[PDB]
Amino acid sequence: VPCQKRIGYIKKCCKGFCIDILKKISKSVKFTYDLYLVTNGKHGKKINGTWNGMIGEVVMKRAYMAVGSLTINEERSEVVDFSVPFIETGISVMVSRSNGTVSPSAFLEPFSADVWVMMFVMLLIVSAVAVFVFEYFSPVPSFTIGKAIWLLWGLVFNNSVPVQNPKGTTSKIMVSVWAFFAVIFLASYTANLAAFMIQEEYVDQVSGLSDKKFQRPNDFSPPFRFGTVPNGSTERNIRNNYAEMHAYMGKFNQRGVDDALLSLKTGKLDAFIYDAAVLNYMAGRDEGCKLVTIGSGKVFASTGYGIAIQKDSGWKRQVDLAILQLFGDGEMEELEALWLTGICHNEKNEVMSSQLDIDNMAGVFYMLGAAMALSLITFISEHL
Amino acid sequence: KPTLSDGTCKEEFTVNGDPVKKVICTGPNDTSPGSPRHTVPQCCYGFCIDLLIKLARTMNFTYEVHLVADGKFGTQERVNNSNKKEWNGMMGELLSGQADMIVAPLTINNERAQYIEFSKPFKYQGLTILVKKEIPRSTLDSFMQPFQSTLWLLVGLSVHVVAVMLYLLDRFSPALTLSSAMWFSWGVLLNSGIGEGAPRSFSARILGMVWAGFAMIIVASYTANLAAFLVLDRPEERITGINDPRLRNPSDKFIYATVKQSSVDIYFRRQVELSTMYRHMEKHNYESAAEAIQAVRDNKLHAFIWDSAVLEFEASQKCDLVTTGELFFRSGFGIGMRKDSPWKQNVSLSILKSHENGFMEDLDKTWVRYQECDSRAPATLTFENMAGVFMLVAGGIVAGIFLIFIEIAYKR
Amino acid sequence: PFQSTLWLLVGLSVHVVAVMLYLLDRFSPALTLSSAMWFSWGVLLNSGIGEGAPRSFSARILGMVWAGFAMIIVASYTANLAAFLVLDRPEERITGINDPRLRNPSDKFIYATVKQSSVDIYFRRQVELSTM
Amino acid sequence: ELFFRSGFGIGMRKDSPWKQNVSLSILKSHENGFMEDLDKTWVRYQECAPATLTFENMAGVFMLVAGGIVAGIFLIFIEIAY
Amino acid sequence: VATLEERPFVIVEPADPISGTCIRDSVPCRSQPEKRCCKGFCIDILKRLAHTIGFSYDLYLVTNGKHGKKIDGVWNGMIGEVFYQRADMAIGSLTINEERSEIVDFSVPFVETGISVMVARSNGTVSPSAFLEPYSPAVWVMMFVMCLTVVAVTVFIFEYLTFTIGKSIWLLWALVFNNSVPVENPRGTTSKIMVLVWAFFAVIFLASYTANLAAFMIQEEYVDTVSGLSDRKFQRPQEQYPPLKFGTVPNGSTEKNIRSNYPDMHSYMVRYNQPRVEEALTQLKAGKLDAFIYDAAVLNYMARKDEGCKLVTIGSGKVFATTGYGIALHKGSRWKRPIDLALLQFLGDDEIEMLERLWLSGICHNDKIEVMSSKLDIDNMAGVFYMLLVAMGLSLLVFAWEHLVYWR
Ligand SMILES: O=C(O)[C@@H]1[C@H](C(=O)O)NCCN1C(=O)c1ccc2c(ccc3ccccc32)c1
Ligand SMILES: O=C(O)[C@@H]1[C@H](C(=O)O)NCCN1C(=O)c1ccc2c(ccc3ccccc32)c1
Ligand SMILES: *[C@@H]1O[C@H](CO)[C@@H](O)[C@H](O)[C@H]1NC(C)=O
Ligand SMILES: *[C@@H]1O[C@H](CO)[C@@H](O)[C@H](O)[C@H]1NC(C)=O
Repeated sequence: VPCQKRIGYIKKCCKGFCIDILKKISKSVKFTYDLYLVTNGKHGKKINGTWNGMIGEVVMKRAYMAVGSLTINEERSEVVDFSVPFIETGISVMVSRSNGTVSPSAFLEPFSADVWVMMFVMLLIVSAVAVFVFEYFSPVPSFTIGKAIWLLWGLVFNNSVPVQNPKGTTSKIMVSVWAFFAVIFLASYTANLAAFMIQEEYVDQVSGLSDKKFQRPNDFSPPFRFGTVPNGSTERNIRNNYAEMHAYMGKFNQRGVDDALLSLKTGKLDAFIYDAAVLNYMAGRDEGCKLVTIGSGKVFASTGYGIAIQKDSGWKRQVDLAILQLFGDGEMEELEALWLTGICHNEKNEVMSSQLDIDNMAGVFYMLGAAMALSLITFISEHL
Repeated sequence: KPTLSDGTCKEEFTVNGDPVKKVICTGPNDTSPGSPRHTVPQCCYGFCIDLLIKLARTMNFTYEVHLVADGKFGTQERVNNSNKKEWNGMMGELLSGQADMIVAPLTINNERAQYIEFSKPFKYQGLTILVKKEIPRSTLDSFMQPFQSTLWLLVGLSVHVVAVMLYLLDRFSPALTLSSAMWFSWGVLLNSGIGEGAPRSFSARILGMVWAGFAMIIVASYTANLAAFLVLDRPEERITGINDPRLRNPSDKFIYATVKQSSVDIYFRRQVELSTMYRHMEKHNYESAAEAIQAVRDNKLHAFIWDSAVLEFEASQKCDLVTTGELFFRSGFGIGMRKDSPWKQNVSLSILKSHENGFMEDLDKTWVRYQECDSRAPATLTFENMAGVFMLVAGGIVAGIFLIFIEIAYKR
Repeated sequence: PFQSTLWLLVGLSVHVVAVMLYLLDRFSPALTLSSAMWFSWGVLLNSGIGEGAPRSFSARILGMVWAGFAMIIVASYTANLAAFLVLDRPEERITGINDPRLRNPSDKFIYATVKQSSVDIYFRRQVELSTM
Repeated sequence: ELFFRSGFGIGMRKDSPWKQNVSLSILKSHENGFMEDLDKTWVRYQECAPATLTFENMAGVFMLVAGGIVAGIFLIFIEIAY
Repeated sequence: VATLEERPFVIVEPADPISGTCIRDSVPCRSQPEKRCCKGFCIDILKRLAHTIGFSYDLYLVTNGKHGKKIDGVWNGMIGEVFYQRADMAIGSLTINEERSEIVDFSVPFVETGISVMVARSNGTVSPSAFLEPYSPAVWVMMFVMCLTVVAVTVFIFEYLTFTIGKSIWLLWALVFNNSVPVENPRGTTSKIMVLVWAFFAVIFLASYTANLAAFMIQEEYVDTVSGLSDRKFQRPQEQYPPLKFGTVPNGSTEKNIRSNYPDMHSYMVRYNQPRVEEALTQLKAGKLDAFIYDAAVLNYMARKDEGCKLVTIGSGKVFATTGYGIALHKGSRWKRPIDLALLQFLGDDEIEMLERLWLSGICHNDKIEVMSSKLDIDNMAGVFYMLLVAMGLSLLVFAWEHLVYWR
């Protein structure tokens, strides 16, 4: 689309999401356009009681329309009429992909708790019958209950301890048939435990910007870090409703947005807060795929974009209808994906190889520690 | 909610102890459309009624909420009298003049925007898919799965074949008895500690050795196949939104339902690509959104195309359901009023003003975003899957019971 | 499969169990800190070393759960190696058009074709494929 | 996958009178099995693994076995003397 | 315009009696005539050309034959409706043919048609030599070599306190093979510690083996079979294994090509001559048959639209005698250039592809995109039994040597 530019009127070529939307509206409502790109300011900001930018030229009646990434507000809505939004917008939060996740107590997922107790009780009965039924009633130190348990328990848990094997044709068979159960028990346990650490996936959660991470940042956790681009809509919006938050955010100002992503790409900044309209888009086309648009669908100020029109303009009614027509015919997602969809918008599985550590497995040693103390209660009681 | 005694709303408190403000709706009870009913006071509360109360606190106007008569959101359809199209539900109640303002979840579109003004949306949401969340169940039978049922009975003979060979290879070369070869050949396979007769010759050692290497491979291959079967075989019937091929074509994925005379129906009408998909569900669309969700828990309908602002609430409370797919039709709600409405300029401004006050965030925090169970599939081995092994060792006790009496009788 | 700090901690729990077994067996109303290590090290590495039978009730239960912990380490190590090995297909097949590396120029996945010909006429036909 | 299905051709000018017979002759070679002989002779011929462990990725464990041998020589002397 | 009703191409439905007029997104096709509308794939091609070229039409279903035919003097069916000045075009499921090309002229094909082959889905093998796979011969052979060094060291390291080399090999090999056999342990601490070091390698070696063995039969897909029409296994089955059974629908285009090329094909294939396309699938699905041969554009669609996805074709570029579809004309109709230009526009663009994701598609995917791990059976691991069978024979060889040493 042809475009103008002050300083002299140099011709220029225009194309973009608003332009193609304007093209669709142009033929739909049969109105023509002679786009002239603004020079003074950007978007608009009421400074010294006067409006500049795209809004400023409309209210001086120099434009009669202001397409672009104009965010609907109430200061503008009482000066320039607005159309129906064609894209949502919020105040989202950006966090890293965490490079995977760990699952504590990752040693008990297989063998639902009914299986352990069922095997444990029948482990005692097999030991009981072996030294009572098939030993006391069979030909041929002897085989006590303690030795029988010490053996059958060993066989299940990858038998390596010294054992006192039974004597007798039937006692050997009973122990032998129990060893086959141990093989299936051990083989299936390892196989099932492999499944639980293959589909571990990734865990990401922020619970919005109204949670303790952004309401009590100086909690027991280390100080959370989050910054925005100052002198903008997000800072103006957050400074009013969130008085305390604005003071805290001042310590991590990030000026240029691309500079902030460097902090996220280096880990210097814990999280990034900015408008969700571009934050989702920028992370969509982001290289490295280490940024996720967390907080999606739950943002602070869901106010969409729009096409500003002159106050009480007759074209306002015919513009909203035209925009809604493109919504009903399933067109937005065509151009939404055409222009701003990125490539890092695939499935969020991101299964990664585990790096099992003390953090990954903790209760495994606690059971050893608990049993270490559990021996003590049976150690003092031996005196009594 | 039904009104309590004395014809007044019951007293209730929120999570924070604040009173949940209630209004006296005057609408039908136990509707059952197609049968005579009567008007009766009813108790209403929730999101779209708190935002209504804050609205009345700004423009200084009174109200008396009455529920819709028929029970449908509204859709301009042609009456039997030729093609004189006439609205229904809320839109009929608003255009006629009985209603003045429609403060309810009401997706806006061209067909509705032409006759009424709509004001700015007070919440942004799309349309998703609600299906029954299948519990992770391991489809594992007894230990007969990893190996074919025609392989164990040949491995077992090979155990004896080595045993007879080992004994024959030791009673002739320049020792172990026959029973020792039986125990040793087994004892390697099941990894049991029984069996004290090791091979003696340098020719019996190798036969009893390569058998041991074969014993490890059989067990190791068992572990590998069980891991391969368990990891690979998981129930994968998840639907990734309307773009899923099952939804994109007429298929018997049970039933896909919606709500009759809603925005979803008209969205499915103007798209001629899926025109027959909409005609497919024309004989399946329910009369209310509340009933259809109950059908999903009844496994009579494993799909639902409804506003994502509503499904996510049910996917958090009724945690036996889960939502799937990506919002494929994003359009905000609207406090619609009749054309030439003096309140139109005030109402739209207050909706936009409430967004940045934080109040509009407060409402969805109490109502929609108090959060619940999410979870959202590695199945765990259960007694049902592993009952085969316990049966064998349980049968081993009774097998030896009939073997001890014949073992002692051997001496006599 | 195990982080370097896990080995050190699992390398002292065997010794911590070893001294505990000797301490508990010495006050039972011949581990002598020599057969205790063989019992402690033998179970973990699945080697039939030593005949040490901890006759004490307190020691035997520790040994009974010592084997259980030893089984977990070997079982988890196999599974982690299995999980790591199966998740080693980073080839990232293009799967034709509509691929993440193809939709936008990654500046690292260079891909070209023959000048003129039909592909250039094909690609230039659609404004959608003007990004790459 | 083949994302652009469009076969080759035999281009000629608009006024060429060979178009009728060339198209008829090229269509006759498809049915005759002839065009199943050229690709058999020129194209179809010459029709010439989950990352096995290999010695790589395992030199450490075999170094441990070798390391035990070296440490043993430094351990036998102390054990004999003590 | 003449057209024929076909299942994936042209669907004819009664006009909506409730509204009187027929449903939208359809064309009012009469017959040769109650008012009635139809839809499908070829219909959408026709209506798109109308917008582009700028021409009207009046469809009517042909009631003479199927896609035209020669009755030895008179051309009937859809083609005959154009050869006899009755119809200007014959858009539908019309296969371009040499004989039809000299009586009517066609357009640029928009759908490819060939001669394909069906087969039941293959379950998939497990690489019957899989046990030696999750390693390398360098690791396999040298680990045996490594133990020989350790065994020699262990005997020497234990001598400086009746072990001997024989028991050291037996003991060391025991640990590396999931130790369950009787063993003799040393007494010296230097030899006892060294065994533990080898025991640690035994745990790692066994753990690595079973870990990678799982991966071998997880990332393996399932194709396991590719066959071609020109292959002798298809050409003649009477000089090979139990004959492969394959048939088609006679009295059609596929039979003409299979008759002119291989006369013996026509003679042999009449044993299994299924007269119904759908019935042949049931026989193929019941194990009665082994391959159904028909046009690609009509057999790929039935392979895609099939529950269970149990039917997979091998017509992935192996279609033989491939002639596309097309729009017939009057051989002088002067519509050929505008039709060809517009038809090539859709092919040049990605227009026809969307209509392929439509009716000419199904939920089932002919590509594998699926892995299955089944029971190991006997064939898939008979290789490990052969290693044992070597040992039994090798042990007998040692037995004779153990016997003949005394006499010599
Ligand atoms: O709302 C705002 O803050 C303003 C404006 C308004 O009406 O005021 N409404 C829209 C937001 N915006 C901005 O200045 C702004 C700031 C940064 C980026 C972009 C747009 C695209 C990007 C791409 C990459 C990095 C940064 C950006 C717009
Ligand atoms: O080539 C052929 O043999 C003819 C014709 C010609 O030019 O003669 N060319 C096209 C193929 N065809 C047929 O008769 C034929 C045979 C079978 C089905 C269909 C069409 C749709 C189906 C749907 C389901 C099952 C079978 C079919 C057409
Ligand atoms: C809307 O608000 C303006 C400003 O507060 C007020 O002047 C006007 O009267 C309001 N509209 C109505 C119908 O009261
Ligand atoms: C094309 O073939 C026909 C058939 O024999 C012949 O009569 C005609 O002359 C040929 N045309 C040309 C240009 O050779």
